[PDB]
Amino acid sequence: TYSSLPDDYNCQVDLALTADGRTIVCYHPSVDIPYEHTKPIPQPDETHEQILKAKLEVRKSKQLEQGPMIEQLSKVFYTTKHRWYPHGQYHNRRKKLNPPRDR
Amino acid sequence: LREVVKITVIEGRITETPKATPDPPNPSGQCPICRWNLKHKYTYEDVLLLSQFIRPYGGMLPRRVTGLCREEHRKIEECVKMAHRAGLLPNHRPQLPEGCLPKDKPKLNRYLTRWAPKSVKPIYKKGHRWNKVGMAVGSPLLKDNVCYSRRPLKMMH
Amino acid sequence: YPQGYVPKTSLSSPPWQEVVLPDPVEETRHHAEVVKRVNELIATGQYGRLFAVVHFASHQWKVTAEDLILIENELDIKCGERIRLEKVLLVGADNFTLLGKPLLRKELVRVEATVIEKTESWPKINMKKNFRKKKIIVNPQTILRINTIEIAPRL
Amino acid sequence: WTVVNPMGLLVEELKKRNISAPESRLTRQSGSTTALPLYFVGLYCDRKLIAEGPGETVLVAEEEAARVALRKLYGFTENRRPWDYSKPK
Amino acid sequence: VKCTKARRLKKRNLRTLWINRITAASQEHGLKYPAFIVNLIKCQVELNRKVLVDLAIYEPKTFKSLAALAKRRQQEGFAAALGDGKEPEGIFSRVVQYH
Amino acid sequence: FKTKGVIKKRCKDCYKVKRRGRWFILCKTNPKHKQRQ
Amino acid sequence: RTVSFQAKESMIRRLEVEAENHYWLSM
Amino acid sequence: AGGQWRLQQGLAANPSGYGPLTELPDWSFADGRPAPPMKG
Amino acid sequence: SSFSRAPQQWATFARMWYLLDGKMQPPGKLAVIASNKLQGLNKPVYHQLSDCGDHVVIINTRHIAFSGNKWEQKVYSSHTGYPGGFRQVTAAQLHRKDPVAIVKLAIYGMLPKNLHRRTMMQRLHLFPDEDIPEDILKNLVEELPQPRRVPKRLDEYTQEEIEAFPRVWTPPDDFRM
Amino acid sequence: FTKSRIPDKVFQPKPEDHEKYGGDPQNPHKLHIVTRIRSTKRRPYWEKDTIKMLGLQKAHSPQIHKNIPSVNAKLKVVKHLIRIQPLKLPQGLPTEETMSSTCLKSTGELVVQWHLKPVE
Ligand SMILES: [Mg+2]
Ligand SMILES: [Zn+2]
Repeated sequence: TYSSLPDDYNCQVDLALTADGRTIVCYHPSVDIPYEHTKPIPQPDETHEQILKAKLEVRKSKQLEQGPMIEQLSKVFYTTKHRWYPHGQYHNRRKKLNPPRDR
Repeated sequence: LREVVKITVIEGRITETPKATPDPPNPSGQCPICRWNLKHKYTYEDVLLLSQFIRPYGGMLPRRVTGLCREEHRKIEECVKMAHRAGLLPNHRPQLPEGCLPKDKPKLNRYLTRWAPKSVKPIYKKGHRWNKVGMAVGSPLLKDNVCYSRRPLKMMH
Repeated sequence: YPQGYVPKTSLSSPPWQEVVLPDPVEETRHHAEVVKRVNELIATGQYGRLFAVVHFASHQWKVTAEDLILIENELDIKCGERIRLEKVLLVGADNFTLLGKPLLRKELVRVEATVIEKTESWPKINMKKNFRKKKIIVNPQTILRINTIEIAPRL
Repeated sequence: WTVVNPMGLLVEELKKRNISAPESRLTRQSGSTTALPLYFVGLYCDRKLIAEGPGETVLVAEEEAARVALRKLYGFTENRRPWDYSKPK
Repeated sequence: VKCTKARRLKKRNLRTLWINRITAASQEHGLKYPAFIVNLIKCQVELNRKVLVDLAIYEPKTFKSLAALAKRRQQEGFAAALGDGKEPEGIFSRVVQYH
Repeated sequence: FKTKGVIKKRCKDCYKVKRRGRWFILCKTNPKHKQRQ
Repeated sequence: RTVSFQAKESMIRRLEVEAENHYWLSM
Repeated sequence: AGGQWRLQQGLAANPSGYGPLTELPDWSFADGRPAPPMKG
Repeated sequence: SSFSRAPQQWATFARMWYLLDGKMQPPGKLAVIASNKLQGLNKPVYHQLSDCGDHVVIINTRHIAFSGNKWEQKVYSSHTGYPGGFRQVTAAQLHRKDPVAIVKLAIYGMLPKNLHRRTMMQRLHLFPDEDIPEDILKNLVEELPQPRRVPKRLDEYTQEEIEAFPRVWTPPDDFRM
Repeated sequence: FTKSRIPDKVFQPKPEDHEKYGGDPQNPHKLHIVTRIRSTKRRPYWEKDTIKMLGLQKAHSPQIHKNIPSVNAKLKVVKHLIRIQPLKLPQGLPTEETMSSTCLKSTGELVVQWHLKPVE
């Protein structure tokens, strides 16, 4: 209990100075989540696609118009409508076909 | 404490009152606050201290009975108003006549209220950067309280 | 009630909570115990990948085996030559780390690199107007691959 | 290496090691009822955590918890000691 | 002209980014950014802000240890100043001299 | 009620009060003596 | 128009350094 | 940060001043042969 | 570690649901906490281009507290755009009309004055009282400490506590009280 | 706005001043360490010239000067733009052997053996 940070969330912090006093040694083993702190999976009845379709039910006028479809999409993802409207062809042709990729 | 009872025949009966806790930490203190080394360490939040100087209906007791010095009387009196306005003394409400009831409005939560809410005008023209009209918070009487912040408290908000 | 006693109030005590630090004598024993535990882990090789913070040029790099590092200057080393980076400020593993004050000992940590490429930067435009009052800056560069980080039980 | 149903493979491995069948449980959870939910599922053996996985759905988090467990069994963790090219052999 | 001037504002904007990320990581462990940076220095640790961010994002366990170390040095500082007179210096407040 | 910059009592019966954010001198005997700041 | 806390502290620092300059120039 | 504290300990205010971190050589050959001195 | 590329990316950039309780809390200290969470400034992976904000749910916004006389002195001003369309309404009057307005406006001012601020406000959910929809409850991950320490009223003080505090002075028996 | 003559009293120290700064009124130090810490821009031209005469064109770079009245007279002109610190020689003046091993500390000490090693 020498460590000044509680050891109950991320790892157990142990700090020690070497005899000469030139090095600080840190021992930080992980803390595993206790079994009592978990919940059971709800086995009785699922892909993220299926969740999306149920959320975006096509009810009004069969395939919805832009304004209705975009307004519903914005509510589901907690955004504004503007994100969803398309862009012209000056912008579409400027985009890189092969952007770089770091790993 | 003597109370008058009526029957007409009216009589006042004296009853024993609890006495001060013995052995004050700092004897030779003239005023009660100073005897216990509380000169600059009480604020409106300290109801336990303030309630001792309050009448059952929320009024302040006279200076002579309490014995407080003028400087601390003013400070104690001011904090009680702020304590009353902050809703910290629910059992010391006014003695409304039987023919009256509370205003029945919802109550806005307040704290550190210098003035009576009824008589403060709105600041319509607030002013620009080095012209701002300031909204007072707290009481100037308490400027001399011990401060545990890097710089003095911001009275004007 | 002792001298200088104030009943509890809002302003009586500081907002912060005073702490009681462990007694020095017992902590020194604990420090030795902790150091020994980590030292045995190093001796038995109970660790995986290592990462070190190394001071090179005028910059600090969080580095690890197989990493690539770009240096904004010539280094005087031929391509393909192995080098040892000698300033390590921190070496870490999954379960432990060692910190220098400000640098670790030579014995504790040995980091080795290789010079893979010597090149020059792309043309950078400096223009303090005209379109011809322009200077193009290319500066020499070197890329270093980091090959190994090794530690020994000399704690 | 391509593997389908990594749980079934994991069950076989633990059986060979004479270890009890893992029990899947929900360690951490966020925004379950939304369209962007985060689920953390941990496989518990004998009330001891062997692996934990992140996922968009509870089923997805399960398949990853199994993967995050086979690696630790076969020593293909991401922090495993780097390959040794220093060897003169 | 803009390209040349942005070259020098780039270096100040990344340092602003590093500080914001460090304040995020330290507040997770309960430390304000000024305390974390200052007390790490008083322990003779010369990790820079760019490296500190890398520790916070990719080495959460090592960063947590630094927060405890900076908290411990801060805790020692309060005791040293709070107790006037000659009191033995804190274990982690010892300074390694160089010559 | 005259709104003046300085409030001064004008008779013995005049008394002072602090109502609705302002200072008043109110005299029951002589209402002419009333002043607001 | 008041003078900031930064402004008054920093000048006093400079005054103290200049105060020492007075002393070292007297010997 | 830390400039005033460093001065009290006798160190340079800026960690890039006189000290082991800057003045010590940044590398040496794998063979152990010392590297040419730094221009700075 | 040991997560695949896709789940690891999902876990890092997932958005979290938080709960604030505004009971007796000043609106502007709630805004400081709410504004920080909304921008994603509480995350070490924060970047202005990364859309890493979080959801903030605030309850009991009807029972916020203003220091001083701000209820009567602080004024909110709006214009419809038509001649004679200027309105100035005090904080108390705005509170009565809309229980949630004061907190929402306080948070709005704190966010950066750019296009993304309007997206952040979508993530904010304000309820005047403790009532919450069933679905919103399931999303919640973590609660948050209140910024202001709520002083106790006399009634809340326990009988033992009153005894512990000393009687500084004693009333004389010759007093009506 | 013209050059000013400072009263002599300014440069006459007091007994407590010796205690604070730790300098003996006897055995006065020989050499100054002078660094410019403010800019000569927006300063009168005479101040600009004395700074160039003393070699303090670059800021925060120390220059060594004689603690003699003629040098002091110029230093008093630019007293506000510089920091004066007494040079100290803990290990004595550098010799031919130790000329290449010196280092000037922030404390004002010119050490003649500079090892860059723990004190141990
Ligand atoms: Mg800068
Ligand atoms: Zn009259």
